[PDB]
Amino acid sequence: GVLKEYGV
Amino acid sequence: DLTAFREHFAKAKHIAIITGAGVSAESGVPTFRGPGGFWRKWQAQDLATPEAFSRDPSLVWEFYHYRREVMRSKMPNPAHLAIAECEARLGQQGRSVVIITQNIDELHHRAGSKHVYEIHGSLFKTRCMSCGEVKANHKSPICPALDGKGAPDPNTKEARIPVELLPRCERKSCNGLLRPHVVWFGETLDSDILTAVERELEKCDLCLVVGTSSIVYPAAMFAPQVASRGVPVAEFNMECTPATKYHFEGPCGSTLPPALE
Ligand SMILES: [Zn+2]
Repeated sequence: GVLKEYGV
Repeated sequence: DLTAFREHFAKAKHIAIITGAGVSAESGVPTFRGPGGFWRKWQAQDLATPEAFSRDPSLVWEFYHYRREVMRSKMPNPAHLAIAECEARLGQQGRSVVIITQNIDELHHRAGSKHVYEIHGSLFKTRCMSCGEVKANHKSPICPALDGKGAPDPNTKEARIPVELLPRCERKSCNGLLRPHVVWFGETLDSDILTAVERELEKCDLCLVVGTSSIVYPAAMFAPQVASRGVPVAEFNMECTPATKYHFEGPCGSTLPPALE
C-alpha cells in the first residue's frame, strides 16, 4: 500500500 | 490557451479533478508546512504521525481540535464552488465530474460536491483504535475536555488530558480511543480508495489538476496514466512554468470559475 508522499 | 481548453471541456463526458493544498490555502486554511506553518513549536510533520499519537495523544488531539475549530470561519472559495456547480450542471446532462482531493478540510463537500474521494481522510471523521469504526463527527468541541483547548501560541500550556477523557468510541461495549481518520506520515493510502480512483482516472477523458502540480504527489501517481491514454491534462496553480497539456497560472479562485463556466 502506497506511502503518503512516497515517504519523503 | 483558454479557448483550446474550453473546446475540450465542451466535449468531455468524464472529468477528473485532482485538488491539492493550493485550493485550501485560498480559503485561509493553514497547512502547517513550510515557513511560518507552525502550531506552537511544531510543524505538521512532527504531529501527523502514529508515533506522536502513541506518545502524546493529548497533544495531537489539541492540534486536530484547533484545526477542526478553525474550519468554522473558513469558507469554500470560488474554485470549490465552480467545481461543485460544474458537477451538478454536467450531471444533469449525463456527464460525470469526480473530485480526487488530497485535502482533509471537507471544503469541497461544503461547496456542494457529491462525487469526492478524500484520499488522505477528513478532519471531520474519526476512526476507533479498538474496533476500527469510521464515523462522521462535526461536534464543537469534539469532547468536553477539549473545550477551549488547542491554542496555537508557542507559550501555551499543554492541556495534558488523561487518555480516558479524549474522544472515545460510543459503541457501548467498545469504548476505544478515537483518532482522526486522516492519513498520517508513514501510513498507507487506503487500497480500496486507490482502486476506485484508478477506475475513474482510466475512464476519464479530461483531467484537471488544481492547487498542486502533475509532477509531484499525489497527481504523479495517476496523471501519467491519463496522459498516456492521450487525454488532456490542465493544471491550475500559482506555480510558474518556463517557456515550454495546459497550465493556467494564478489563484484557482480566479482562473477556475472562468475555465469551468
Ligand atoms: Zn470502537
